[PDB]
Amino acid sequence: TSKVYDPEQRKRMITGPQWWARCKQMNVLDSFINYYDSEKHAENAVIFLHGNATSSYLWRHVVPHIEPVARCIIPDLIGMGKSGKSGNGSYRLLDHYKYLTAWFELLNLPKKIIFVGHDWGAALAFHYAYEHQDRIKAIVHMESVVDVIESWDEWPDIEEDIALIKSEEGEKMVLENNFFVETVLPSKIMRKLEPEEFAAYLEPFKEKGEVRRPTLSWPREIPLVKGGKPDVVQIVRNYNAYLRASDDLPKLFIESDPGFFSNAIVEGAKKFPNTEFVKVKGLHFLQEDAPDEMGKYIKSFVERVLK
Amino acid sequence: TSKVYDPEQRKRMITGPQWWARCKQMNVLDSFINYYDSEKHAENAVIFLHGNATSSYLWRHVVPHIEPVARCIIPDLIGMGKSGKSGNGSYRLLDHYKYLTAWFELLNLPKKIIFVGHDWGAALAFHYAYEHQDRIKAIVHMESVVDVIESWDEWPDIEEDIALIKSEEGEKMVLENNFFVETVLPSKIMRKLEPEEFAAYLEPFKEKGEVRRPTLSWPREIPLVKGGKPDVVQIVRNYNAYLRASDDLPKLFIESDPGFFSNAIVEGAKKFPNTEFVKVKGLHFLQEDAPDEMGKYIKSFVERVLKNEQ
Amino acid sequence: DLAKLGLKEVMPTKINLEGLVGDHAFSMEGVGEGNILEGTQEVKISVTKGAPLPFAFDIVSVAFNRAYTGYPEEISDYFLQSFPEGFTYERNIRYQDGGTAIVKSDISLEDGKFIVNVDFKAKDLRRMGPVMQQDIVGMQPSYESMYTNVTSVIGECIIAFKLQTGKHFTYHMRTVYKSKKPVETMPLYHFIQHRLVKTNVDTASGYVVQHETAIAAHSTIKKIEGSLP
Amino acid sequence: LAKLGLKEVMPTKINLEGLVGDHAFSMEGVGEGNILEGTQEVKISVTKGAPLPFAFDIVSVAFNRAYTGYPEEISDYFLQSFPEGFTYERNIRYQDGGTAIVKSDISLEDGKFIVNVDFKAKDLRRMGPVMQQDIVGMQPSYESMYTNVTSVIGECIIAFKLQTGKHFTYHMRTVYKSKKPVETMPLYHFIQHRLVKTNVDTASGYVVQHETAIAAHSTIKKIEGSLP
Ligand SMILES: O=C(Cc1ccc(O)cc1)Nc1ncc(-c2ccc(O)cc2)nc1Cc1ccccc1
Repeated sequence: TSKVYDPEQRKRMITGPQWWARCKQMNVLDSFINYYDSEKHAENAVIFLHGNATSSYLWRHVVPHIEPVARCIIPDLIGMGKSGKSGNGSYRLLDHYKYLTAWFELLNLPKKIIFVGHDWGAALAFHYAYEHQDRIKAIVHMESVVDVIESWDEWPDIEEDIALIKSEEGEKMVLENNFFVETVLPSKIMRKLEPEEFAAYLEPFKEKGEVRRPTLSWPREIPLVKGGKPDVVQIVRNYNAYLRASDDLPKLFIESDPGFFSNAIVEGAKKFPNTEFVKVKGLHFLQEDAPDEMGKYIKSFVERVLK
Repeated sequence: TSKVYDPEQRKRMITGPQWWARCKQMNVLDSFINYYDSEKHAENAVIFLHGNATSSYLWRHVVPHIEPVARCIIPDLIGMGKSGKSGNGSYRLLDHYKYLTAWFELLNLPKKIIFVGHDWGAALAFHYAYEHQDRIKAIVHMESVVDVIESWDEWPDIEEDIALIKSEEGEKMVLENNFFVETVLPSKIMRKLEPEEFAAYLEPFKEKGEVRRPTLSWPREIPLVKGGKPDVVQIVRNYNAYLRASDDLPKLFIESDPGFFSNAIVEGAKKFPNTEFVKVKGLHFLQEDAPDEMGKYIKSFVERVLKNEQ
Repeated sequence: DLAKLGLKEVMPTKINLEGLVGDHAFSMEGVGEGNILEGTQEVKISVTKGAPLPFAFDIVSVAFNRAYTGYPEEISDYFLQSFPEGFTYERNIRYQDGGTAIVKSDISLEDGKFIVNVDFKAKDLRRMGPVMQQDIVGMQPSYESMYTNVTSVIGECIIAFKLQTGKHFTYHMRTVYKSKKPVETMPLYHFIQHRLVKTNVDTASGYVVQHETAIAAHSTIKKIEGSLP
Repeated sequence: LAKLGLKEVMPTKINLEGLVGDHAFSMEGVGEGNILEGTQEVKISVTKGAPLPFAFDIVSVAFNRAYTGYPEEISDYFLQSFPEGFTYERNIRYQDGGTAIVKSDISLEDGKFIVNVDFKAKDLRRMGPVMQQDIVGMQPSYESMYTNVTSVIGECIIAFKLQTGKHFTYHMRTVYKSKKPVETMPLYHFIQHRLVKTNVDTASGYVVQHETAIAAHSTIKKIEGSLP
C-alpha cells in the first residue's frame, strides 16, 4: 500500500540503537529481559506493554510525556526485541506471563501498579489484573484483547487469514515470510515509517526460522469461542468477568480512529466501569500516527487518578 | 420502440374503410371536407378537432360516449384524412382555419358550440373562440397549444428536432421519410396499434411527395417567441389572453399521464378560469390509450355544462 | 465436459417474469435458445398479463442467464460450474434518475432446458424520463466487471439505453450471483462484454425478440512488469 | 498536428487540493505522456497534510483525458478542445455510500498540460478499505463515452483490489466540457483504462503511476438490421 512520510518526524526520529542504548537488561528465570526504565518518581510505577510484532520501541515517543509524573518501565517480551528467548521455546500467553511476572518481582514495584497494555500486551496487563487484583491502581488499554470473539460482525476482514495462520500454512507465512513484520506492521500504520525505525522492528526477526515463533504464536492464542485455545478463552473470560466488576478501578480506553480493532471492541469496552474514553488518529499501531496525543492523554489521566 | 397489443382491442377494432363508410363529404370553397356526423341531437354541437398526423379516426372510440347527449361532428382537416386538398397547396394554420370556418357555416350549428381539440386542433378552436366569443359554450383541450413556448424546460426533448424540421431537412424528414406518421405517430402511443389501425393513419400519406406537406407544415407553425412564426405567435398570445380572461367559459382539461406535452402545458391550462381537470393514462395520442375513460369524462362534463339552466 | 453438467453446446430456455413497475403489475414470458460455448442467445418475449405497458420495455431486457457466456480456458466459468443445480442472482439497478429496480432471479435446469424465474420491481421513475416516455431505441454494448467474493461472484456494469434523440440514458447495474452448490473453482477479476440487440421489429408480430452476445475476457492492455496491482 | 499547439509527447503539471472528511491536503504531480498512443506516467508528491489518513488510490483518477489513444474511426473530443484545454466535473459513489467530487481544469501554456484539481470526499466508512488502507491498487476498467449536446459523458466502475484478494468498486460519472467549440462530436464508444503503480520500492515518499487509456468501439459485431 502507498504511504507518505511525516514531514516533521525524521528530525526527532529515535533509531533502534539509540533506543536500546537507553534500555537496561536483567536476568529473569533462565533468561533475561531487555527493558527501559525512567527510574525517577519511583513512588508510582506505570508499565508499558507492547503486543505482537513490536517491542519497547513502540512506546519510544509516548513515554516522554509521562516520565516526569511516574516511573515508566517498558519491557521487551520474552523472545521479542532485545530480550532473551524462553527456555522451552514456547511463546504462548502464559509463557509470556510467567517471565513477565518474574521480571516484575525484580523491579522494586509499589503495591498498586499502573499498566498500559496494547494488543496482547493488554491481555497480560489484564490477566495479572485478574490474579493480583490488589496490585493495580489504573489500566490504560488500546486495540486490546477485550472479551472473547463470537461473530466477526464489525471486525476487520481477518477471518480465513486467521484460519490460514492456525494451520500449517501460517508456518510459512510468519517463520519463512515474516508476515506480521513485512506486511501487517507497515500496513496498519497510516504514515510511512522511516527506514531506520522499520529496521528497528525488523531486527529481532530479520532471520528466517524459529526466532519469529512469537509473532506466529501470538495470533494462535486468539480467544475464539469456536476454535480458539480453550485455556486462553477461559483466562480472558475470567478476567473480563473481573474487569466488568472493577467499579473502583479507573480505566482509560484509547480508541484509534479509524483504527483496526477499535470499532469492534469499543462497545465491549464500554461494559467496563470507571472507564474514560478518548479517541485519536491511527490504525492498529496508533503509537506511530499519534504518539504525542496519546502521551498527553495518559499523562493527564495518571495525574488525575493520582489526584 | 417495441410496444405490445391491447388484448381486448381487436374485438372492437374499427378499420379505416369501416370508419370512412360512416363519414360524409361536403363541398367547402374550392374543395370538400370529409367528416363523421352524429346528426342526431342537433340541439347542441360537440366538434372534435384532431391534430397533426391524424384525422377523425383518432376519436373513433371516444365519440360513442358523447353521442347520446349531443350531436358530435368530427372533420378531417384539409389535406388530411379523406378530405379534399388545398387550393394553393398551402397548409398553414390560417388555411386550415379558413376551410374549417367555411365548413362550420355549412353544418347548421347552434349558436354556442362545444369544442374538443387535440394538438393543433385545439389551437384552431382556440383561434375560433377568440374571434367568435359569442359561439362558445364549452372547450375541451388535451395536449394543447395553451400558450407560447418561452423555454424548453418541462417540454420533452424535441429541441433540435423541430430545428431540423424547420431547417430544410424537414422536407427530407417528412415528405421523403414520413417522419410524423411512421416514427412519431406510433412512438407517442403506449399500446401497439393493430396493422389496420396503423394503415388507417398511413393511408392519406402512404405516398412520398407533397401529399405529406400538412404533417410538415404543422410543426413549422410552432409558437416559439424566439425563432418561430410571428403570426402564429400573435394568434396564440391573443387567444391565450382571451382564455385567461374567460371566467364564463367552462373548460375541461384532460391531462395525459405521463403524457408528452401535458407536463409543460398544464400550468398554462391551470391559469385558465373555469377549468375542470381530469387525468388519463397515455402519451401524446391519449385517445388511443384511454378512449373509454376520456369519453366518460367528456360526457359527464358536457352533461354538467348542459345542466346549467340552474 | 457439458454432458456431466446436464448441458450441451446449444441449450433451450423458458423464462417467466413477474414485474411490478410503479403501481403497474404485469407478467411476461420468454422462450428461446442459445450457445453456452459461444455466449450467444436469442429469446422472444411476450406479455401474458398487464398489457399494454405504460413504461419502456427495454428495462426488462436484462432480466431475460449468465450460462450463455463465452469463457476462454484461462478464466474459470462459475455459471456453467453452477449446473446441473443452477444458480440464483440478486440485481440492484439505479438509473441516472433516482429510480431504482430490484431483480431476483433463479436459473434452474429441468429435463434439458434452463427454467428461469425472475421477479422484477421498479420504482421512482421520472415522468419526463425516457422510460415513462418510451424514448428508448435499444441497449448499447457494455462491459460487466466480474470478480469473486468468498462463495459468490459479483458483477457491475453501466448500461446505456440509446434514445431516439441520439442521446443516452445510463443505469448502474450491480448483480450478485450465487451458485446453488459449493462450486469448485472461483474466477479471477475479468470482464464480460455484452451486446443485446433487438432483431425483428420490421415484423409486427407482438413478440419482442432479443439476441444477446456475452464474451468473457481479461484486459487487452498489457500489464507493466514493475506495476503494482 | 501541432495546429492546436501540441506534441506527440507532452509534459504535465498537476496541482490537487483535496479534503477527505476533515483532513485538508495538497498534492502535486509531474508527468509525461503520449497523447497519440494514450499513455501517461506521473510522479506524485504530497505538499501539505502529510501523512494521509486514508487510502491514496482514491486520488489516482484525479491525476487528463488528453492521454487517450483515439483511432481514426472515433472523434477525439479532448484533443479538439485545445489549445484552450477542457474542464470536467466528476461524481464518484463508493459501494458503501461514500461520495467524492472532483472538479478539474486542463490548460496549456508553454506547451505543457497544466491541470488544477479540487477533490472532496465524504461519508467514508471507518471499516471500509479506504479508511483501513486495504487497497493495493486499481484494476483495469472500461469507461462508456457518449455525446450529450456539447458535453461528453463518461461512466465507469472502478475496482480497487484489496490486500485479502477481494475487490471494492465505485461508480464514476464524469461530465467533460470543452472550452472551445469542438468540430465533430463522438458517437458512443468505450475507453479501456489500466492505471498501475510503478517503482514500488520504498525509496522516497512519492507515488509514480502509469495509466494506459485506449478508445475503441465494441469488439462484438452488431447483427445487421438489429436495433439499436
Ligand atoms: O408542433 C407542435 C404543435 C404544438 C402542440 C402542442 C403544444 O403545446 C404546442 C405546439 N407539436 C409537436 N411538435 C413536435 C413534435 C415532435 C417532433 C419530433 C419528435 O421526435 C417527436 C415529437 N410533435 C408534436 C406533436 C405530435 C405530433 C405527432 C405525434 C406526437 C406529437
